[PDB]
Amino acid sequence: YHGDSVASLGTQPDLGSALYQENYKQMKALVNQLHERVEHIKLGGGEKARALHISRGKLLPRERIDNLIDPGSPFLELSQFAGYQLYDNEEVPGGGIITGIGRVSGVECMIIANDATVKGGAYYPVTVKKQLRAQEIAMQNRLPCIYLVDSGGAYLPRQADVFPDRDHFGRTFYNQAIMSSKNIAQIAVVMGSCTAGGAYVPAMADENIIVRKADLHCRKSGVSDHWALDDHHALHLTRKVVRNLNYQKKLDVTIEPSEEPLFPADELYGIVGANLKRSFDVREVIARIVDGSRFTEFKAFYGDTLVTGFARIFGYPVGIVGNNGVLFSESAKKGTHFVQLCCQRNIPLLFLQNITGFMVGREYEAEGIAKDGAKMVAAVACAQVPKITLIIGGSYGAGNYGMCGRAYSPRFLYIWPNARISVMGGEQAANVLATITKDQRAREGKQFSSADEAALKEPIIKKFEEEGNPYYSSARVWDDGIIDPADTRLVLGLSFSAALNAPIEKTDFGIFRM
Amino acid sequence: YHGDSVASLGTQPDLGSALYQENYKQMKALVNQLHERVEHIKLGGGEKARALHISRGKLLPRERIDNLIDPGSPFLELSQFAGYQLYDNEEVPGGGIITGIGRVSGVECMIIANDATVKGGAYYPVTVKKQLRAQEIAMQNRLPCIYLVDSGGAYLPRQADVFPDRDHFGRTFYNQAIMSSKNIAQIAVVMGSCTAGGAYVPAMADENIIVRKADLHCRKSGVSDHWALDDHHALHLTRKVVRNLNYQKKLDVTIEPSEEPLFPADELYGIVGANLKRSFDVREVIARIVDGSRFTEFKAFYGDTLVTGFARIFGYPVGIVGNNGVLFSESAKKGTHFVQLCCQRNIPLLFLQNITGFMVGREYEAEGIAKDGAKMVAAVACAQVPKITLIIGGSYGAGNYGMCGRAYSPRFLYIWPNARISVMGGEQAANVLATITKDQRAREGKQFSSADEAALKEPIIKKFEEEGNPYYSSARVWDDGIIDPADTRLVLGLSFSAALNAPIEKTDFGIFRM
Amino acid sequence: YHGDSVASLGTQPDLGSALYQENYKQMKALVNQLHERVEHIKLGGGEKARALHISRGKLLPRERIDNLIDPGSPFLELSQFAGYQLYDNEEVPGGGIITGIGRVSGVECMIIANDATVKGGAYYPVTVKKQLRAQEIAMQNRLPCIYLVDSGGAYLPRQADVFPDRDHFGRTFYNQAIMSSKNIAQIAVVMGSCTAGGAYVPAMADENIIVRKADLHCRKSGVSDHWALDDHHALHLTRKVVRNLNYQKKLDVTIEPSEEPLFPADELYGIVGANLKRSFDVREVIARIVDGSRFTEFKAFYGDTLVTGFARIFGYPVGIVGNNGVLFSESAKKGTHFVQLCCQRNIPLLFLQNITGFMVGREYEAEGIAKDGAKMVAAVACAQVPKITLIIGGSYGAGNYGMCGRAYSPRFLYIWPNARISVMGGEQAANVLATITKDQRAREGKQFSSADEAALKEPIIKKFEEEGNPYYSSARVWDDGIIDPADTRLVLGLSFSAALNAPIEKTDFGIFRM
Amino acid sequence: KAAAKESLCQAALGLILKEKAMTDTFTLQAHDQFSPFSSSSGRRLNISYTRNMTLKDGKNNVAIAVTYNHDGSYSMQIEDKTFQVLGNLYSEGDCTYLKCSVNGVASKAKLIILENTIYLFSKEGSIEIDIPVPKYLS
Ligand SMILES: CC(C)=CC(=O)SCCNC(=O)CCNC(=O)[C@H](O)C(C)(C)COP(=O)(O)OP(=O)(O)OC[C@@H]1O[C@H](n2cnc3c(N)ncnc32)[C@@H](O)[C@@H]1OP(=O)(O)O
Ligand SMILES: CC(C)=CC(=O)SCCNC(=O)CCNC(=O)[C@H](O)C(C)(C)COP(=O)(O)OP(=O)(O)OC[C@@H]1O[C@H](n2cnc3c(N)ncnc32)[C@@H](O)[C@@H]1OP(=O)(O)O
Ligand SMILES: CC(C)=CC(=O)SCCNC(=O)CCNC(=O)[C@H](O)C(C)(C)COP(=O)(O)OP(=O)(O)OC[C@@H]1O[C@H](n2cnc3c(N)ncnc32)[C@@H](O)[C@@H]1OP(=O)(O)O
Repeated sequence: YHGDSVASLGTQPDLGSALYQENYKQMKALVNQLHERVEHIKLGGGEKARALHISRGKLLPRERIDNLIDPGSPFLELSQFAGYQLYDNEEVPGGGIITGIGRVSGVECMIIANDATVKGGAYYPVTVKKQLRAQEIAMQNRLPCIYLVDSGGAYLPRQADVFPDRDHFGRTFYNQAIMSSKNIAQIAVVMGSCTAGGAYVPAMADENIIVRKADLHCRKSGVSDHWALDDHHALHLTRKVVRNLNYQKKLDVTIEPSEEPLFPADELYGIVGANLKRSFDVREVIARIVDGSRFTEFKAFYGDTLVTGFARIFGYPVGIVGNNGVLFSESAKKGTHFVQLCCQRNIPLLFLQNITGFMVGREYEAEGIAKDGAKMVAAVACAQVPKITLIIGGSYGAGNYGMCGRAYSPRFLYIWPNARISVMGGEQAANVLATITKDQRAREGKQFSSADEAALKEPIIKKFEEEGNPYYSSARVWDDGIIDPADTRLVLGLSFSAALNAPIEKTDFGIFRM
Repeated sequence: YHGDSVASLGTQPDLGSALYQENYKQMKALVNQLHERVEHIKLGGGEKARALHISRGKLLPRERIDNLIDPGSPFLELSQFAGYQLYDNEEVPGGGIITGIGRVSGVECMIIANDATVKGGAYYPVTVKKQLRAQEIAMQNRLPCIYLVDSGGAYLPRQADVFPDRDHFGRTFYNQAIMSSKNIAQIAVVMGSCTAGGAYVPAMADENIIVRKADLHCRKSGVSDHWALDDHHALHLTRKVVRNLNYQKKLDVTIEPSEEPLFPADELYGIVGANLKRSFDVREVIARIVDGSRFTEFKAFYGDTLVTGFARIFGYPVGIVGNNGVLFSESAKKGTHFVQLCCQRNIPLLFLQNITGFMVGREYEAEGIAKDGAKMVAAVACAQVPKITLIIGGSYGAGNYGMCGRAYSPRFLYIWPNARISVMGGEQAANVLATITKDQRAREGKQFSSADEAALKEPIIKKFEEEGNPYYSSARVWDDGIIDPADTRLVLGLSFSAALNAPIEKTDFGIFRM
Repeated sequence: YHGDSVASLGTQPDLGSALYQENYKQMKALVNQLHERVEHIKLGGGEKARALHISRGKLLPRERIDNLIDPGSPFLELSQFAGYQLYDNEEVPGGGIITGIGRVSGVECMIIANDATVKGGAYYPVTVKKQLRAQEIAMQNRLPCIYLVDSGGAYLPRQADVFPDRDHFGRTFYNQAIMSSKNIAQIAVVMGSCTAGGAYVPAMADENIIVRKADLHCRKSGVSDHWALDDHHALHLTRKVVRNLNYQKKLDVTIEPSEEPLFPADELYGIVGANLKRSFDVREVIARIVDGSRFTEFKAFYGDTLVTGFARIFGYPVGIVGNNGVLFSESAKKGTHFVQLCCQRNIPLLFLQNITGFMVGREYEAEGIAKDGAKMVAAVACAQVPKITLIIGGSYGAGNYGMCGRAYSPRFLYIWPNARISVMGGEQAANVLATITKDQRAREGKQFSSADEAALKEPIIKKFEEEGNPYYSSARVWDDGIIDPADTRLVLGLSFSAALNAPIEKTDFGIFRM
Repeated sequence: KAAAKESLCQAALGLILKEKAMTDTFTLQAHDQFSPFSSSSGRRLNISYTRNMTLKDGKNNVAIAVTYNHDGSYSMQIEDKTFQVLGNLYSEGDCTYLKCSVNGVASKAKLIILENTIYLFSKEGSIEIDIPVPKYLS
């Protein structure tokens, strides 16, 4: 029986409120800026290289993606902002590579396409990082990989950062071999010149498609498994190969009919705004994203600063954990309990981080908070269910670790355009450094002047402010993308769908330090 | 029956030869320089901080290691050169942390000790990398971890490189939790101040030892499992805890009595020298290191450029693969065959890299060499037996990948003081860039002057020369240490011994592209 | 998405061509002869024994099969030609036993029925071989076995070939026991006299049905589990028992709607003909049999002599491997690659053999061809996916091994009425023997005359010609039947359907000698 | 007479809707009935997705740029003109009928696609638009 009613979250916000108006203005401005920057990145390497690429008869990489995926299928691009102002004078749109998840012949696949326009498709260090992240995603979620190889090899002026180390270029080939061993299909499509150091990708792959115009490779080397007249033919052949994969999706979770949330998503703009100093109820966000705005809270009156519960997204079950204030002992214990419960029942986990800075409270007895957050950290680390993190606000200190940051391998991690990430708030770091130097130079009997205090403080403030920018964090691959809040639900759906390809296996826990 | 005789490798070198004299002089100079630099690093943070540390009553970290390990046991330190001239003006001896493998209570354990003298034990990015490498080694080889925590938290002026990303600070805790889940003992000894962000390490650990002089932690928090009067008492308690671990070493390989090599190891100095342009027979090295100088070559007359065979080191079986010239198709096929054979019989693998540069030969038809080296790369990547790499000469290009570089996760990787590592030789890269620019500006009709040719070439030459230095590569953690050749055998023994702690499991291979 | 179009094989043959007319005439004559011989075998032991059998009130074995299987279900009979002119003066139609696969109560089952008319149902050696082959098929494909026991025991005048050895009579009981242990149902129906040495079959079976008219067996011995009034009642009881088996078919491969081939099958008669000297494109056959004539070739321009690709038969996926000329190194490597690929994706394999004799080329450097065909042989042997072989032309030498001959345990093996199988061509063997004797008697100084050359040559030619006949090979159980080409598709469908009953398990490969 | 721009827009919409229908069938077979990937939305992150389609009218080739709006309507630009089209395909009797509004003008037709040709049957008449063969499928 599934007929009894359930209470729904969410309340209608006050559209007339001045606070709502101001928050809406600020967040809409941020989203417009994000959209403009994304368009500029989408334009690619430049009109020069684009005209040259077209004159050679080859398709532009975005056109390749469009023709490859199923007609009208949504495409989930990752890390559109890699390399954004990362290098001092060189502009590297999209990191020189395009990675995403899309449905080909009814199968979710991870597509990795080199962009020939950007520096002839050379490999900047950020490009290697992006590709490794994509391969890691595909390995974890058991997704076939399709490479659209139009490469130029390592960027020589930066070889020291691309070639030698463990997470450097060679790891790419390593991943390929491993994913072939675990029976995850590898398809390579040599749509560009087969330059030095590039033939390794087709040779490692399970199956190859090579566009006609090395010649020795198809006729004598035999590296070629298929031989295509041009780009369109190659993409069609790729679709045929994917069909011939003999794969069927196995899902192991209960499914229910999906239902839209009761409240419009754009209202989030008013609720969240751009000021981190003001706070908001995470329950509003949860009401905006989950199915039917139906939510079953767990331990509501204990550890109120954390909001844990169960819901459904597009019919899949999810356990939601979010911050609603300063984390405490009770909140940590509640989180550990909830994580154990979700792991036992094999339910995917969704974290929402809105870590609150310690500027409000001087001490907060970091020892006890640490003693309890350690338990939550261990529980999150040992979990095996799919985990997806979303940073809707500040993310500072060990709380970031506790709420499944990058170090804890969430299947995906996205940030809203108003997030901030750093070890601490800038002013707190300034005070810490000032106190350290003051105490030390007092210990040696040296005098500490207030001018020196300002001299230490100001650079730290500016540096922390600059490094906390979402664009700074997404230029490096610290997140899989910056998403417009109004689309959040949709993205999560796609992500969770992909995460369901892999089977869910049992969770083993370490010693629970009681 | 084990009585029939076996032929032994190695020949007596010509001590009177001028070439031998010169090579000996150069290599001995390199080793002396290495020893001097190691002594200076061993001195630690400085006399100032050392006196301050002693005045507080605490032991110096090296003394801690000496008292912790079994009396007279050899200690295998890793990455003594991390941070060597890595940061512009800050001197960070040993990376601010000391990691090694040593025998405690008859059990091989991985010991990680913070150095309080260096910047109060703060965590530079290189320190995080070193610690993560140590934890990875312990996880792979199934070794108990002992932490001697005297920490100061992240180095704030560099927070952007320490806190946020996947391989940044949080991964430490992640590793701890995981290694606790797989039943690998975690012991933490809080020998310093329990500052903010430090209590997480004791809280994550399985067992704790805390030196008396937080107080709340032992009496009320209950984080303390043991409570020690001072450093000596804490180390004794640690030995007792390790004994109480209830662990017994399980070995799954045949063992034979060990026998010393027939030739003195110091002769290597004469054989190898410091000039990479000259070449030498790897069989000399193999004769110098393996037991009794007994070696059973495999496919000796096919692919002569690669030397593959079987031997014993301290009684353990090893399969040895080394370069003796430019790698070719036949060499790659021989290597793939040998790797498959060793994986089938569960024998550890030892690689010796002496990759030869392509300055000698203009083309070397990179397509066929690539088509075959891809097979060797796949075979090496998919292997599951313990793999140890040693770089005795040049290491360039995809050959580095083929001979199990860092990207392919060897259990250990060491380099001799005369190695060079880079994507290509400097002059080759200069020629490549010059040709690219010349061809392009010819395409646009622009004129290319010889002055511009020199202007491009010289910086590239100097940069590649600088980046290839062993000290440059070991400052970053690209290798687990620079070893005196005269000690090589010994080191390998210890390493292989440690690698035998983990059980050897079956190897799964991808599609062998025939 | 499954909407994009695929190119189809096959071309309309030239019906007006004289070559087509002649080939059609010859092949139609062969098929008519085959049909006539099959009818004569179907007539059974003879009118004498048939009248005697009817007078006893028992049904004829073919009537038993007709009533047993589901109404209108197709029945796949195996080895209709066993014993055809095998013994000098004794005519043994069908080997004295009838084995086939048919659907009973919606379950594929292997039916084995003794023919009482032929020598009172005695067991000739060929009968034992046929029964063992049927039991092997059922074991491999996990099919319930139904025995219709009307036996007479071993044929005493030939006891030395029936009783003692491993593949002699006792192995029957062995198989029964084993197939009972692995939970494969054994049903025995004693429709004839329970003579000496026959009661073992009911006693070994899981369930029994005994026709009333030993009496002691049902009332006191208790061997009887069911007791039937006559043959019709016994068959009905058998259907009820099969229903009570509690079995459900588990399929683990993707299924698509089936579609008929685009070209008529009878055209094969014109394409293939009866002359092995002329050649034809195997792609014509593939177009005639696969679904929709859709085929996705793999490595089309490399090793053109072998044709490998993917297709669907009645909606199931199949990998097709066929000969189109003399096998070479590249062909062998392509075959090994394709076999690995199909094993990885768990796809059934279908081999078509048209091995070409070496009369065209004197040497063909057998050493290299052997060195490469060894790889293909190993790959085929180690494979675990269902394998079905079809011999559409010549089959000679090690090529037969390479294309999955009987020694390599294909689930089924059929031959067309125009095949030839032998170690070599007759003339080649004659030349080899002549050269051996000539060289030897030259070595001893004896003279070799041309009359002696003819004397050696002619008997060998005649003997090889006689032994290569399809009827000769099918008289012994070297194949599971001779099939009219026009029906080939249908047969394959049924066969593959049966092969899907067993689960497909992973393939383990030996050392790939690179 | 040469077919107008509007008929080409209607034909393009019909072909897209057919692709959506095949996607629906494949979704019906699969386990993951409610996966967002099965939608024919063409949604991209922070970008609007545009198809360059080629349709063959008479002896002249015409290129249509179809932008997938978030609302589900399609913005098709042929040459200079841009057209806003919203439509759906529904079965009248035994027959597929396309109802489509182009620039706010609603039209009803019978849509039959066999091989390359697309047949719009309406009161005004019948319009045949040919999908060019990839010419690698011969
Ligand atoms: C695996 C292992 C173990 C090792 C290796 O792989 S070692 C690989 C060595 N690489 C090559 O051997 C390829 C050398 N390229 C070429 O042969 C071509 O260039 C192509 C093939 C790239 C096509 O490119 P193209 O010829 O069609 O156009 P182009 O404009 O010339 O393309 C942009 C121009 O590339 C210049 N450029 C600068 N740095 C690099 C770089 N590292 N790689 C490529 N190009 C680079 C850029 O500065 C200029 O543009 P810019 O900056 O002047 O605007
Ligand atoms: C986990 C998460 C999620 C988050 C975190 O963990 S956020 C952690 C914040 N850290 C602290 O809150 C510890 C603040 N230290 C102190 O409270 C003390 O200092 C001790 C405890 C370190 C003992 O040291 P001590 O007091 O015995 O000696 P001191 O000489 O003072 O030691 C050297 C001096 O440390 C200065 N120094 C510069 N940068 C740092 C730094 N990042 N950390 C520590 N010290 C630093 C150095 O510049 C000077 O020496 P120098 O450069 O002048 O020669
Ligand atoms: C497992 C182990 C470890 C050991 C054993 O199993 S040791 C088994 C010993 N066998 C018996 O103990 C059965 C003895 N048969 C009989 O008791 C019956 O015969 C029946 C039961 C067969 C029914 O047959 P039936 O009685 O209805 O008709 P019949 O014409 O008589 O049938 C044909 C006639 O059988 C003659 N014939 C010749 N050789 C044999 C033979 N080897 N077995 C049977 N019959 C044979 C044939 O020559 C003549 O015909 P032909 O050649 O004259 O035309």
